[PDB]
Amino acid sequence: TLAELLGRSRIAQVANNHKPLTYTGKKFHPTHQIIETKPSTLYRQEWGLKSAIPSKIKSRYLVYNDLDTLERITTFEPRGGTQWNRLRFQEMGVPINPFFKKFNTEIIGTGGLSYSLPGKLKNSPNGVIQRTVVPGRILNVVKWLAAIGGFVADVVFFQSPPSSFNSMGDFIRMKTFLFEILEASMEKNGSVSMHARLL
Amino acid sequence: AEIARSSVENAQMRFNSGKSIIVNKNNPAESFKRLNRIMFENNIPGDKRSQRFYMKPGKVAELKRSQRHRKEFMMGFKRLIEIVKDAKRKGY
Amino acid sequence: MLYELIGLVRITNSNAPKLEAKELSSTIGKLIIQNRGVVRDIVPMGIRYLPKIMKKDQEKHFRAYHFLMLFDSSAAVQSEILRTLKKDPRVIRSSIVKVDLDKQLDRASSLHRSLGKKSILELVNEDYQSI
Amino acid sequence: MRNSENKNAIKMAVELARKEFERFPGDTGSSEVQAACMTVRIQNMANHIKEHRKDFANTRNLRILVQQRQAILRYLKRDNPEKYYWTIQKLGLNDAAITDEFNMDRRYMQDYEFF
Amino acid sequence: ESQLLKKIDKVFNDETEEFTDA
Amino acid sequence: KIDQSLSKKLPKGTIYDPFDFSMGRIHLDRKYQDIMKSGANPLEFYARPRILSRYVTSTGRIQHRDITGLSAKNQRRLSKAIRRCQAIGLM
Amino acid sequence: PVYRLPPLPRLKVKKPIIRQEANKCLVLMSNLLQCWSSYGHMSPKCAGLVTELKSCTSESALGKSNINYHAARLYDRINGKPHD
Amino acid sequence: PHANNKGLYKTRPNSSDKRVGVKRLYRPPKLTYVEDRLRSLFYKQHPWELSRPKILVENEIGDENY
Amino acid sequence: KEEVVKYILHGKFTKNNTHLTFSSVVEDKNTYNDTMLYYLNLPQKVKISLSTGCLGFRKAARGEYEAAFQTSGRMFELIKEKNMLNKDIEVVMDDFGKGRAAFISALVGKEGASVVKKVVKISDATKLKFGGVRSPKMRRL
RNA sequence: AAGAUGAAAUAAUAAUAAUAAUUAUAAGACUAAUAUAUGUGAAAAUAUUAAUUAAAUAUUAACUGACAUUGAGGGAUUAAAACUAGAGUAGCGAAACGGAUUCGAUACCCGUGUAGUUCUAGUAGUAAACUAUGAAUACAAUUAUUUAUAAUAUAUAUAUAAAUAAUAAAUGAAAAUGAAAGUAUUCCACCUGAAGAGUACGUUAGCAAUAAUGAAACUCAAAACAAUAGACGGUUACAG
Ligand SMILES: [Mg+2]
Ligand SMILES: [Mg+2]
Ligand SMILES: [Mg+2]
Ligand SMILES: [Mg+2]
Ligand SMILES: [Mg+2]
Ligand SMILES: [Mg+2]
Ligand SMILES: [Mg+2]
Ligand SMILES: [Mg+2]
Ligand SMILES: [Mg+2]
Ligand SMILES: [Mg+2]
Ligand SMILES: [Mg+2]
Ligand SMILES: [Mg+2]
Ligand SMILES: [Mg+2]
Ligand SMILES: [Mg+2]
Ligand SMILES: [Mg+2]
Ligand SMILES: [Mg+2]
Repeated sequence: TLAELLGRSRIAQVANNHKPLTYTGKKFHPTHQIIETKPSTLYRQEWGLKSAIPSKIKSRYLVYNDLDTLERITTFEPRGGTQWNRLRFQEMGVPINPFFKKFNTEIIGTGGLSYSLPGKLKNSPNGVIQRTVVPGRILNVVKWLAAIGGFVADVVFFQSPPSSFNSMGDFIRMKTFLFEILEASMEKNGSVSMHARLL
Repeated sequence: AEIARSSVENAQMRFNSGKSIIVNKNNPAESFKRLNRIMFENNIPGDKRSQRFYMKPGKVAELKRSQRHRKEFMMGFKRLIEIVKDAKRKGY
Repeated sequence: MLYELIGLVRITNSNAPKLEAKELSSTIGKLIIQNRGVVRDIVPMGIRYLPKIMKKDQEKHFRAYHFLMLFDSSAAVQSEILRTLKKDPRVIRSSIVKVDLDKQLDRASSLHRSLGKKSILELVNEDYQSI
Repeated sequence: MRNSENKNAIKMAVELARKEFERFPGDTGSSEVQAACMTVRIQNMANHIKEHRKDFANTRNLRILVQQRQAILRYLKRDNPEKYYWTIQKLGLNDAAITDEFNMDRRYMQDYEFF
Repeated sequence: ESQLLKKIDKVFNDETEEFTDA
Repeated sequence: KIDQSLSKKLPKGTIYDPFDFSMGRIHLDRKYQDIMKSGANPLEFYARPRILSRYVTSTGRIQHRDITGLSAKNQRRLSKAIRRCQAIGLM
Repeated sequence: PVYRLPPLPRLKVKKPIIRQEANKCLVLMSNLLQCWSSYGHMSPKCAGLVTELKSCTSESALGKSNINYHAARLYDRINGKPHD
Repeated sequence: PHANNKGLYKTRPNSSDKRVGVKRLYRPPKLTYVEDRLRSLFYKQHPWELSRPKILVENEIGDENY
Repeated sequence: KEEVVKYILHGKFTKNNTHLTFSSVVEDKNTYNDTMLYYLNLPQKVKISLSTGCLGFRKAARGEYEAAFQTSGRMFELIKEKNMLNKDIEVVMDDFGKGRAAFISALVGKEGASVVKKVVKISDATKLKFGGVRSPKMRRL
């Protein structure tokens, strides 16, 4: 019947989420599902939602709360950032088991961030990749923290900070550095604590 | 007698009026600005003009209702302007 | 009826501040018990500087020993206790408030109730109290 | 009970009056039981008005309660006259006090020396 | 009376823990 | 150097987007910048001048419900407790 | 809490406030004046700043709110009035 | 003919039973599904699964053969 | 013995005039509770008293901004003249008259630049009615 | 020198050391924030604190079995002002006395200020005593907030009620009302052109002021309500 089909409809498939779209608190994991629309449907403003999204939006990803509201607007945001962070984690290669053998709401292991297994290494034409190197940005003059590929980590130093740090001061984030991710762990609340080393 | 003089400073500091500032030596005007901020947060200036003359309780109630209504109307207007700005940002 | 009394006793002897509070507590408790009353609790709040330089009779007080007494008693002797407190030079300030017993027979003082201990049984904890 | 509130004493008195006027156990709505409970509450309110003669709000409440007792006893007369006379005799009232128009006017308070 | 003297001595004469707000 | 208000600090372990390293993020954060809200009875806190003093101005004026954010019930109990504390010699 | 205004004849700000940016020449002049105040006039320390001013004002000495429009355009949609 | 959880037999209608409920008939019924709970659990247990993009354009619903 | 713990400069800024008063807080080194009560509330002695009329302003000129400004300047010059900058100063302002801003500007400005180096605290002593004597009726102008 | 005002001046501000400041005494009256009269109360009213007594809430269970609604007359309470006795009298302040302004001031502004405002014991029973909207009952389409309960696991944008705001239908001369100014039922009070007039006379009650009841002749074709378009305002804001 109509009720069954509505229960199995993709709009129903999106779980009920009502958190503030614009959030200024600490962000540890995604809070809204990312809705994707194909370019052909974007051309006609069709996102699979109740109403047509305004033609001003050019991005193909958004995160929404209400299909419709009293103000006759769809409560949405044209942001699809979080997936990239997840995908960027897959580029790092650092692995993080509950995925092996009344309702509990705890984040189960890594909550979809990474489903890799620790015991594997990367072969490269140069040879076996012993240690993975990714570029990042040291943020502040403080341990020292770095924005590396969508995640904030605490960098473990090697003797003294390079003098560039002291010379630049608060403009440190302008310059890129190359780090090696020592370890990745997941805290209970869902934060991803990674330790890296500035080469 | 000696513990007396030890405790005089703490006791005297306890009886604070709450309308006071320790002057910043570098910028004395900043301390006066902080004092004026305290005055306006305590509604002392408006209060003094309120007590200057007498106002009948019916007129006092009328003014209080009017002021509360204007405050609520301003809050609602700010909410509507926020909705307008968000809709403009999103392209509606 | 359960009555919570909060007394602000004056400190005159700088060496033994608790003496006057002891004498006042003895007097009030003796009155309560001898007039068919019960003194459920005496909570000894500490010495505190008064918010202002409060005046009783001619003496001017700047600090006081605060103390609390939870006692079950009748209205008439409660008013008598209040009258004795008001005329006593030792008591700078006094206040008696009813603690309602409509639902629970045993209730703690305002301080313990604010902390989270609703009853005095919780105050003295619960082991072998299911007998 | 001497250390408790007056409301508790009136509660006990109301229970006693109900159990003394009840037709059967659990009977609380019979006109005689209602009249007895109203009588106890009326006596308490009358004492309060005697000690507080400028409390016009509670004087009005007492007047309304007395008129309520009058109405319920008049219904009992219309329904069960034998129990009506039994109840008014037990409560210390007569037929005239129930049937006649009543207001707690100053004339009543002067004639019967309420204060 | 005996319990009154005992408790009063305990709370005041004895240096028991006092409910003084820090 | 950069004034602290002009700089955005990403906390440890938090995810971010390139927008975060922008003045717009700082402005947005600025734009969107206890016990009595925990199901407790403010009347019980009438002999506790400190916790009551948390909810008054420097001069001792009770703060409006718009400032405190309490419920009307707890707001009324807080006002009553503060006035009682004033009357009994405390506060 | 949320406050809902009545059906209003209009939705308009009486005085829209715009963020005019203070002219670069004025702030450079102020910095030069503070330099000569502290180090002294024609002091060696901040003379370099003078050069900047000499260029910044060489060509010329000194070198918008749509809220009401959008509010009027969008009011009928967002006011949330009852149907008819 | 038996007692309820509190141990009381139902002998007379209570206040809620004696109120006409025509509004219940004429209100549009709220649609509730069991899945809506489990879904809320799943994305609570795996928040990063939300980051994986979803397409709400339906394709053809009737064509599903699963 | 009369030692001076501090000085106090008070300014009452009413609608029609401004009254500035300079005073010293005298102390005498010599029951525990009485020693406390003396310590918390010290005696106060007036040293300099000024009103705008003392500066020559007359009638409505007394309440003007320039009158208050010049009165504050003369005040500070007088504290310097009698050499009462040796101990720190406490500034108290009573009312929100129109000369209050004049006093602030004169103090923070070059006129009181000497005095400001010794002030330590600024306080308000505005007197308000929580509820009390009936105020005069409104003037139907 | 102070005090006041638009600016000033006042028979009683100050050299008899005033105003201002710091203390110390006595007096009365009033109750800042919270605060929305949200609420409570039949209305009038009522928000500084504590206590004694009285009354007021929802649900469940049991009981009575129409005992109900309204209500002429009547009864009670009833702001401010007023009066009668006592005490009180700090501020404010009719009247009065003066100073200003003005062609004139009999007014607005200013000073001194009597009664009164305050308490106790009474008289009286009037207000734009208003929601200008009597009470009760059945029904009536929505939305949004709160407010108060009941759950279920902050989340159910949770359900049941009442308050508030905007409405649909309906009603209305329209303004507008909107769960009553709607659809119906029951009871009570009131109205029949303007003015004369809530006036006169009489009667009832009060210490009195007064309160209740309450006309008639004569004059006229008027009189009023809502809304429309103008003019006007010592009417606001925006631009040029
Ligand atoms: Mg009846
Ligand atoms: Mg108040
Ligand atoms: Mg009736
Ligand atoms: Mg009044
Ligand atoms: Mg008299
Ligand atoms: Mg008087
Ligand atoms: Mg006067
Ligand atoms: Mg005129
Ligand atoms: Mg006059
Ligand atoms: Mg009077
Ligand atoms: Mg009377
Ligand atoms: Mg009249
Ligand atoms: Mg009338
Ligand atoms: Mg009328
Ligand atoms: Mg009509
Ligand atoms: Mg008459």
